[PDB]
Amino acid sequence: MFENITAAPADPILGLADLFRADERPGKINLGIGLYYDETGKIPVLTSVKKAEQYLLENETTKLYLGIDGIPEFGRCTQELLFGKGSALINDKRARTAQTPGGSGALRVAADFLAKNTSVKRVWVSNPSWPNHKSVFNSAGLEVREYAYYDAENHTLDFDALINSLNEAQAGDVVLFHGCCHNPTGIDPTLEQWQTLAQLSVEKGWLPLFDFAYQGFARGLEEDAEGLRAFAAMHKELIVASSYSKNFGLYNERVGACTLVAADSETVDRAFSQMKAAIRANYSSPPAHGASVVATILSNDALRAIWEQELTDMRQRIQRMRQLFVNTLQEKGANRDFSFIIKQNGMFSFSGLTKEQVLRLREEFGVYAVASGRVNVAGMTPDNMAPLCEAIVAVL
Amino acid sequence: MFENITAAPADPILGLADLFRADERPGKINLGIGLYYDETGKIPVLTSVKKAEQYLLENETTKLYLGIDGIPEFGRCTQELLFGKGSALINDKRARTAQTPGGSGALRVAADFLAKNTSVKRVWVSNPSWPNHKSVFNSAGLEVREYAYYDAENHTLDFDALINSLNEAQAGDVVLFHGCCHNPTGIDPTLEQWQTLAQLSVEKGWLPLFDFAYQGFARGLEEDAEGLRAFAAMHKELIVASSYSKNFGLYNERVGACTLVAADSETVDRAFSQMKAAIRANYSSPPAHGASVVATILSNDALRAIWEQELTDMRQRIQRMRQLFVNTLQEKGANRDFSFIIKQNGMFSFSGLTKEQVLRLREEFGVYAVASGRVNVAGMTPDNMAPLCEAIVAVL
Ligand SMILES: *Cc1c(COP(=O)(O)O)cnc(C)c1O
Ligand SMILES: *Cc1c(COP(=O)(O)O)cnc(C)c1O
Ligand SMILES: O=C(O)CCc1ccccc1
Ligand SMILES: O=C(O)CCc1ccccc1
Repeated sequence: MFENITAAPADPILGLADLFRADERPGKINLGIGLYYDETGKIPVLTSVKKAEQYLLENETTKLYLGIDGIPEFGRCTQELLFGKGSALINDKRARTAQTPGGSGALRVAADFLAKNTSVKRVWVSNPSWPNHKSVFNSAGLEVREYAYYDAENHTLDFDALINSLNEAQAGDVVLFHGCCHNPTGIDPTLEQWQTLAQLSVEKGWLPLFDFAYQGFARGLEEDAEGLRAFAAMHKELIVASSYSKNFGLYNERVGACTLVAADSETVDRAFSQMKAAIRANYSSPPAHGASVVATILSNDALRAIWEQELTDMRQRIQRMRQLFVNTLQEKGANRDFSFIIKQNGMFSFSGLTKEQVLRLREEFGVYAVASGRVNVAGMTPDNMAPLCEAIVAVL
Repeated sequence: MFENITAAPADPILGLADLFRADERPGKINLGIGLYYDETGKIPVLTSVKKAEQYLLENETTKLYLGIDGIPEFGRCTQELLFGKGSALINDKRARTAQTPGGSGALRVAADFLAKNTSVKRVWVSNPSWPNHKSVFNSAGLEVREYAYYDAENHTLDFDALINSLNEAQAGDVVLFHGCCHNPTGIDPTLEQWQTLAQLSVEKGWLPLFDFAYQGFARGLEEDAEGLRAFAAMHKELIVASSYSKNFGLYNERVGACTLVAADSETVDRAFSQMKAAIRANYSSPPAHGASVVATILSNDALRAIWEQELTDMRQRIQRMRQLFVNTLQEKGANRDFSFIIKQNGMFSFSGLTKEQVLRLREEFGVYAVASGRVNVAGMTPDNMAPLCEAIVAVL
């Protein structure tokens, strides 16, 4: 039965991890996958989390199945984070949230729900986009088309080219937007540009789907939610696929949420019941650990305070590494001007390196980046910065 | 977009929990969902688990994403429990295992992989069956057909009808078997019947898929694996979806696995690359907590000792409630003879109650069972036995 199966290619990002874990080279540097590293070169568990965990160990009395949609309080917390202190979506009970295995799982859940209960046939994604967007969508039988976004010659968001691209998208089509910290470009719309896209998508008849995995890494919690919040004032319906993997450093526990919004309560209720059905046919109910962590923290004043501080610390360390990256490239004798990099946000930097440069940086110097030229700034340190910068320079 | 969505009917099993939750009549009894309860009527966290968790709290230094297939240890251990200590399957490197979110998740992963990579078009499940098998397979776009199994009148496995019904299975069809503790009948084939079924399947050209979620609740860890092991000696290819929800009381941490077997290392290798691709398009990588707990316990001699004993205690307590249940029915007024109940394995009893009978027990007396008349023996206690036996009696 399997005699004929054909070997699949590997995950361009996660597969890189195996490549990495196999060199026996001494000074290998991982600028691959989007993990937050500290000054000392490690991927720590946050303190607020360890604290939360201790609380769980002592107070949990059962491992009882959660309801298909997970922990209710986790749902509440997600919504305020998402929409605001006393938003009307919340007040009007227009939103329903299901806890899922990561934002990756929320993506799959939204896709299955769409493909089965609606007339959606296509999903529009940005070019360039996060590689897994295509796999998830195609999997549900949906078609993936791309819209113009990044201005390569000028390292900017090419608005009208974006806008002209989307003019080809039909009413009833799905349009996928990254909430903040566009992966992999780092370039986000202005609040103004967001307001425009919101007005337009209402006129054009598009269903918006937000992939929000980076809340708090751009400018802050509440401010990173502006675009989304702007869409939300205009729209009757929308979907949010959010992740707590990065802002809580809880990568392997898979904590995320799928938030569904409709014009009103009665409608969201009916719609949500079909979402739950798509869950039931998938993993049944979500993993408790990571999400209980998150609700515990969000729910406790003290813990919350410590957590926000850790988040702000993470963001600042990255802002610093970015300034230090360009300076040293400079001082190390690079050909190009790399200052645009200072203008990107989030963990990465869409560096402008070619496929073969990235390939070379790796065979030859043990530095690991994604083929697209995406480099993990959060994996940079004062101690690895020089060697790193030399490698790049050597390849340009 | 969501205007015309029809509300979906709730999960027959998990939906009962909700109702259960909203019932406020004082002495309600839950014999619905398959959770293990104790003498005092609690769903406790195992002692071996609490220990392993303390261990993790103190020794974990990172939440780094696991690989698509999970923790290697977890895989290795799973295959031993499965195929036994020094099996050829393991020695010949013919099996690959992926850690998944529960056995539910393993069922979905198998489905997507088969649907996308072979000519499989139909899955055969038993009558009666576990409600979720249908949902998962259909979602992957596979046809679900039923095979005869239980003899209502004599409360036993009807081998003939079993065999006669499968005659229509075509070569290349998938046949799904429950490893031990048939849910919901509680009737399992004998070793010799297993030996027979394994001969056919090879002759007839079927791909077997084992749903193995109750290892250790019938007779013991190794005894419970006999049927599967008998199949494994004949077959070249096999699929196993197992779970640790029940044998570890880890219901909400979603711990399970999907094991793929091929005639050879190279073949299983290529085949599993496609399984990984199906995961990638789903939830990406699995939740660490629960599975780390399992690997911890299985890889430590003393924790493993405490664990095996806890499992033996659970099994024993159930067998005790089983006899007490029949005894009390009889001694309380029953018309029927419920003695056949003693011959079933696992947590439940296919009591022979009517749909209207169960609706009534719920409505009138606050007792909760599953519509098919399946009752959770593991939810029974010396203190609730009386009132429950009376409820039943009153509806006969
Ligand atoms: C990380 C991230 C996700 C979600 O990842 P999970 O670990 O599955 O939560 C989704 N989209 C983008 C662009 C991401 O970077
Ligand atoms: C419990 C069970 C499963 C798996 O349940 P999970 O909690 O998802 O691991 C699968 N099949 C049957 C018949 C079960 O009883
Ligand atoms: O590096 C990233 O882009 C974020 C981490 C990630 C990678 C691949 C699948 C999901 C999450
Ligand atoms: O009670 C059962 O049959 C086991 C628990 C369960 C219930 C519903 C979906 C997945 C698992």
